[PDB]
Amino acid sequence: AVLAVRREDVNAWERRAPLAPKHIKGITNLGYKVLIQPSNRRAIHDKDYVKAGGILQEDISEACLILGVKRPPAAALMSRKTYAFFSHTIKAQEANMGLLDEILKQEIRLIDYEKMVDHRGVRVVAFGQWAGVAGMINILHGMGLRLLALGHHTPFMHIGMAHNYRNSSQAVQAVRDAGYEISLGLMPKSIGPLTFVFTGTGNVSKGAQAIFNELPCEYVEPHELKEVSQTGDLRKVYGTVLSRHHHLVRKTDAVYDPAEYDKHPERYISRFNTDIAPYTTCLINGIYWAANTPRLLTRQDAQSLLAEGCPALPHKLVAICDISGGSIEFMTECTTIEHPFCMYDADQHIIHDSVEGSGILMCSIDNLPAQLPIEATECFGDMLYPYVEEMILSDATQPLESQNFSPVVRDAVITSNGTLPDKYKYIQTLR
Amino acid sequence: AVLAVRREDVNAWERRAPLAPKHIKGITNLGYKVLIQPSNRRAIHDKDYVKAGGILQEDISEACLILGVKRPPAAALMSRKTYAFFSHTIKAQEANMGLLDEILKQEIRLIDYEKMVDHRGVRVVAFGQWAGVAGMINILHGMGLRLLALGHHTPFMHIGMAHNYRNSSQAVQAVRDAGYEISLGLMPKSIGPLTFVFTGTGNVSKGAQAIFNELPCEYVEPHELKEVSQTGDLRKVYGTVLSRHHHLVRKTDAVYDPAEYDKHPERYISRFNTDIAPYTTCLINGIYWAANTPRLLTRQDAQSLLAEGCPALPHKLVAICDISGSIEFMTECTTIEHPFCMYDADQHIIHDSVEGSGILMCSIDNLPAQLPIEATECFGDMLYPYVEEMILSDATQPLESQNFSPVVRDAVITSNGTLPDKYKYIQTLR
Ligand SMILES: [Mg+2]
Repeated sequence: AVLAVRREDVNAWERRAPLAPKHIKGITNLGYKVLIQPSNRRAIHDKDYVKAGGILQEDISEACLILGVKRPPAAALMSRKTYAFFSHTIKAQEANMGLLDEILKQEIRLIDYEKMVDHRGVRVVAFGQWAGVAGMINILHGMGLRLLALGHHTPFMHIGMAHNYRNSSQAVQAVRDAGYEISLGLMPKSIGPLTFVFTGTGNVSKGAQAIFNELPCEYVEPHELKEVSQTGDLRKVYGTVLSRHHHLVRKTDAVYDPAEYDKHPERYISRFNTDIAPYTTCLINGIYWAANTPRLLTRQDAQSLLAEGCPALPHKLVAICDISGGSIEFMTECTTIEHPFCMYDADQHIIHDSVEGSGILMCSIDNLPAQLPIEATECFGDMLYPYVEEMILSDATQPLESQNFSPVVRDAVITSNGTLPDKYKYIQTLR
Repeated sequence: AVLAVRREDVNAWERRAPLAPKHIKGITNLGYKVLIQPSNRRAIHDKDYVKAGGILQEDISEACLILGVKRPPAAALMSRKTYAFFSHTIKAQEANMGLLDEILKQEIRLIDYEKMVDHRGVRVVAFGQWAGVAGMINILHGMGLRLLALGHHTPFMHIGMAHNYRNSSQAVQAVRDAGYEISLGLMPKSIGPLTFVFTGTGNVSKGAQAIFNELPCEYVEPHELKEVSQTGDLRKVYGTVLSRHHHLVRKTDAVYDPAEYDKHPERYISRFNTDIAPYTTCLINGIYWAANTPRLLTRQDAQSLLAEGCPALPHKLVAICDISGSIEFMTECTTIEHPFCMYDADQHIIHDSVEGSGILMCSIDNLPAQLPIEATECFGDMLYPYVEEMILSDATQPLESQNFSPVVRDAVITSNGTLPDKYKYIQTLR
């Protein structure tokens, strides 16, 4: 019963860990030995895990359970062990198919965080609200550069990228300082009031709203967005939270039924393109798109939206940041931490790593919580902590049926004893 | 006698102004009318100039003197006026030749800030130390990214670009906070102590040292860098200021004579490549290169410099930042948008990258634009005493009848319709 936290080596920006020092202290209190593989890449220093009771050691062959965040290289895999990380093999991705064979060859039991769900189907291990926190900092930083490219200096120029701040607290202070300048009237008058639209009910939307609340903000209802976009006070920023009933209407009767939409989303359409989009400066998209869910904006909608010293904006919509996705059809490509922003012009072509031109600024980062890795690590570790003890007690050599697993851990096992279970047998047929 | 401050439209990053509101208040106190062309690009808001006494007006045809920072577009030029900006036509630059003839056609008097000098030859109007302040913030930000690409999370990751901060004070707070983490021991042990070398005696070198003083720094002599580079405390950063006598020696006897080096720099060489460079993590170059001054580093010197969970640095030298020809292998310059480039052992430069085994290099032509408010106040303070004589000038009257000081007078490039004798060579140089 020995636990090891492996070093992340997927990419340079993976500074997170599956467990935080306070979680390691709890595991050592239960009587389990925890090995910590040294890593200069992790945002939490090795000395903090030593204080919690972990042992700094390169050789983690002693451990039967190896915890990581992202996929490990094939050569690093140790045979006859239990590994837990994000495999991204659920859709039989070719890149991770070379990894999957080594796990089967080494007779490794693999638990995937993404498959861990409760009885209602909600994932029980995730990074919480921090993707929204990081997304809001980035999009405010991107709007400063985009507005400067259009010729307007704004206080948003004084907000850096999310990864430029030690933690969310230091970023909050920077947001307040830029907000102070806005309340002082340092915004350019010709661009008009700025309106922020938040979509979704998940934790990422609340995290994005938390950063927004540090600005001089006033929340208005969606139907008021038309009014505020023209007569709003320039010493404030305006925000609105989009709910289902605000924009979803039936194709037949334009009626919204909460129970019917959840069971039958194919019968509904979205009025976001005409009711909200023309009066939106910045869209923060947190909607988790499901089967037959209507899209907020289409390529046809973008064509409608895209048409001396102090010029006005060419179009009201400046930027869109998705913090959770198919909701926006013309957002076909994703950005990275290194190149956070791209432009979608009226010619329906994407200019990557640019804030210039007449297009719409777009931001779509797949690993937003990596920009706030310390706070993301504690949040992830809090969710994973209750399931850790049953994972350490697992034995990679014994069959799955003899293991004392809960349904959350059991259904998440992709590989075990060299062979894929029935529920994941389909992977082999999918290339 | 009407003065106007034109709107900057050279590039998106030109947020500076030739005069600050506090300077406009003094000019209005003298009784002169000041027009302010509205500009969303300016870092200082239009209302602050209105408070100082300026008048917000798009049409500045009433003014006889138009002050800007950088070049205006040719179409915007108003005939029979006096303009003051950086023209960059003294060396007959191809790009600005189309501007220069247009100025001659409009019969405009052009004063160039860079040509304004004192009797000793020192420029009297400049942006001061702020280029060095911005350069130090950027290079610390670049070292965090470069070290992360090498596999090391560092507190330098928590320092942004200069243009991400409202002023130098907010940047100082971030540098202090990263310094706190260094003093707490959060730096990775495997990379070892970090050594910073500052060169030059100009104002920009002093500005970069000011940001460095906010870190947990210990200053050592340049020759001590060899010892500290191995046994230095990992909770401190180490810096040294390079003087002439430390690295400059004559070829024949290895002796340094201050008076002779100034008169005959060709007789001297620099051993910085062997005595200090191998033990330098980050080089901040502020030396102003002269005719026969020896080079600090050569391409062959770079070839000599370029050769499990906690890896060591591939080579001691990580980054070089130029804040001012001293370094030949720095053949290309970077921009604010793409601040860093890598010079590899293959002698090819990969721009906008912090990855690979090369040497990270940063060389921005307009560093003060990242701190435009403080750069505007410094530039305006130097220009303010010469402003009044420019307002009294008349573009239609001959240059010889104008009451100009020698500083302003020699800086007139175009005068009335034809270039003066001192600038006659420009047309023949094309
Ligand atoms: Mg970049």
